[PDB]
Amino acid sequence: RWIARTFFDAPEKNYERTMAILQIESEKAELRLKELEVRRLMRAKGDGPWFQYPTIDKALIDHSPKATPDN
Amino acid sequence: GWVRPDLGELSKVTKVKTDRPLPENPYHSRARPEPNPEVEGDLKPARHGSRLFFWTM
Repeated sequence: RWIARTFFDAPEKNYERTMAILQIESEKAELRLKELEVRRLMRAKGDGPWFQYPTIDKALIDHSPKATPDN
Repeated sequence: GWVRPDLGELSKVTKVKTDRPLPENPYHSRARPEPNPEVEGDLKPARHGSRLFFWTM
């Protein structure tokens, strides 16, 4: 009785620790699987804001009247 | 008459009134299909560590 009193944790303490750690890891696992699905559909469809390799920007484009109208 | 136009009076960019107002897009073209979705808002803080194999905390 003294050993369980002064040297040990309660079964309810261990129990709620187990429930807390399992809720944490369930959220972690579903976020990881959701991550890889988002990533594969994003690289597939291309509409996502991640895999945008840079195209032209029109900071080097200026429309103005030329020296030949058949431009 | 017909005064000789002095050098360099065939310069001096010119206004002139017309028939039509200026047309839209004589380039037989279309607009952009879909622009970039603005991803903004208050960004969420860290979400349960790295979500790597381990190294939370």
